[PDB]
Amino acid sequence: LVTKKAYNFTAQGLNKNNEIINVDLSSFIGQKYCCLLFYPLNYTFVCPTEIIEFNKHIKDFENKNVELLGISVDSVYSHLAWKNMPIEKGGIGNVEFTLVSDINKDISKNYNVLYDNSFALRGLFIIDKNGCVRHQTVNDLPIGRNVQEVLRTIDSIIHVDTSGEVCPINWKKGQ
Amino acid sequence: LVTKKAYNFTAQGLNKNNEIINVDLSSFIGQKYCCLLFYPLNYTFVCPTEIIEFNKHIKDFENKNVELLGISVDSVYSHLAWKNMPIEKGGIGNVEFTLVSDINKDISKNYNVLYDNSFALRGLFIIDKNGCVRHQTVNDLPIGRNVQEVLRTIDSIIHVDTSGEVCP
Repeated sequence: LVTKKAYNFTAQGLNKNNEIINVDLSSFIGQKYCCLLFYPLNYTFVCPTEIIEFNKHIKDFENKNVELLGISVDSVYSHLAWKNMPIEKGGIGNVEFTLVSDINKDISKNYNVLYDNSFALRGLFIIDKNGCVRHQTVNDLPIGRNVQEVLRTIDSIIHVDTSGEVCPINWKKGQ
Repeated sequence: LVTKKAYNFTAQGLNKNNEIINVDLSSFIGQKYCCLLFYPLNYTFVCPTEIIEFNKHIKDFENKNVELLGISVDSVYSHLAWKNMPIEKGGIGNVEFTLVSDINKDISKNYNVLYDNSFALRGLFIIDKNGCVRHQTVNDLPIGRNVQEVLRTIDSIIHVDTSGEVCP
């Protein structure tokens, strides 16, 4: 997937104002980077803590001109219920980014993260302003993502885009 | 590939004593975790510093019972030449882990990291002691990997194996 053109999905999403919107990946072309964050909502593997942590740092994504999109196979109702649920009860609160409903499973399939025709694995992708996939990580299902690591990854991609440098040497940065 | 059994391969490798050996991935099952570090040796994208940094942390991999395997499409000669090349000329030095030669491209193909049927992308996989793929990352070609991040990932996998905690 990395180096190739990202699968351009169209799906319903629930935005930061809890409005149902049509989310079209191609709308961000020439405008914004995207970070696609896939996750499961089954009780065995659900991880509200990682979503809460991404939301805590949402302005860091905004500062970097990155649209964060959470994606799962579950319905718009299911996402709204998760946002409305108390944190103490396993909820995520009213997070400030869009949650996308992959209800036909084609988004997870086309990002190679659909498990058993059932749910999305813990996948993460960074999409650049040309619509190209620039990073792919699939974490072990029980392990949440580290938002600081994701933001550093994004930083490196932005650096490549602005400088064209391959592998830059750390000590020499200044010079 | 994550959650599925790793593609087993048998390939030539150049070990830490610069001997050419047989590298059979299935030989580590029940014995050690493996970290498969794919990389390009292509002039445009070659990144010696990332290999050097992983080598500097080889005692951490050993302490975690992880076999680190560098994999590229290039010959054993190329790997030996790269090890012998001075650092200031783009060499990696005599690294203390095995470099595997994926000459026929089958390993890169089966791990979905072959670019333009030519060279390997910057893929990394962690395989557990049962031979299951537990983590997969593919970095942008111009961007080297961060070994400290890899080591934290391995720590998390080992913690799951020993504790069974979801989302600790």
